[PDB]
Amino acid sequence: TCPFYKKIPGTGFTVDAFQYGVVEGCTAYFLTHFHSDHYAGLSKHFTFPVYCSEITGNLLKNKLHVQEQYIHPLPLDTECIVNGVKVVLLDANHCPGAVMILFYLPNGTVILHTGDFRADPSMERSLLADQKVHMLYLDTTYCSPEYTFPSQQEVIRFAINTAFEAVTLNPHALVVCGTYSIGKEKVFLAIADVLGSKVGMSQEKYKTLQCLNIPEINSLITTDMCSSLVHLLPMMQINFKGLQSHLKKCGGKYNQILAFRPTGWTHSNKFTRIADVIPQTKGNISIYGIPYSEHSSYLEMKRFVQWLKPQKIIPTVNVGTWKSRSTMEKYFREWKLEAGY
Ligand code: NI
Repeated sequence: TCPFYKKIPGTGFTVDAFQYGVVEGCTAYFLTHFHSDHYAGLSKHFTFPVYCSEITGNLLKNKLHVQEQYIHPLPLDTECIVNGVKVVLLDANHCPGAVMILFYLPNGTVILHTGDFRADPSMERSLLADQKVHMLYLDTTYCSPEYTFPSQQEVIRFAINTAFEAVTLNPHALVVCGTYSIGKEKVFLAIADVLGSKVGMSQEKYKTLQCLNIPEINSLITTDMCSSLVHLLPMMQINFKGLQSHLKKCGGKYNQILAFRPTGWTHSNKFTRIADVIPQTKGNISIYGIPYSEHSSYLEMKRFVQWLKPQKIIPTVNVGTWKSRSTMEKYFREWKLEAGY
């Protein structure tokens, strides 16, 4: 059964609610982004209206084969009427195609659902500037002060400099990058660009990337692994055994691998600055874990919420334990007393 924090009161609407069968009273199902925990349930057999971005729509059609007649793509930054209710989709600064949804309820209440997001000061100059929000449904993935990490720009600077230095010292090194979902494409794109290479990958991953409206993509990726010195592999293969095995397949072209495992936050962020990061090494294989986040840090989250000044907050992440729920409620009250709303 569909939980409360996925229902939008006073509408026929749900958000990221595809794993509960037919939801009673739902006339339109919104999908914030193409991550599996959120789309869980959609397929070619789905026959209700799905509302989403253009990019999410391309992924639904080509990867899950949802029929075209039930996909309703909406433009961003544009007031749209759905089943008699005004809605707006806004860029979430998460993975490609990810949105926040603003709902203007018939009774005058305004609701913002962030989906998954990485809060940024640029959001303070979207269509959010213009008006009040009564209820915020918030991505609280990293809602505690221990969760610190660098900007995406600093992380990419570290990865480009690391890869360019290695391959210039050794022209016979291969670079490998792990993936298991969409998002974080800047990691492997920026490395390939500095090295003058296309990125090589499986047919299944190439298909996924071709749905993402990235400019000049045909110039950046390929399924011809032999032509490429930056390869993508599933994230489960980013270990010494999986990498050894991959190097065997490359026909004596390479004599070293440098690999990257983009993660979220890890507890080494407590102690070690991005500049000071070192790899794990065995023989001619080295593996870097790099903290490239597509979710708000605690400080980014706090800034956003203190700017927006919502009347009520409903968390959408870490909701399963009493200790998590209590911790989150404490921080929301500090933020409110500090800022005066
Ligand atoms: Ni996500």
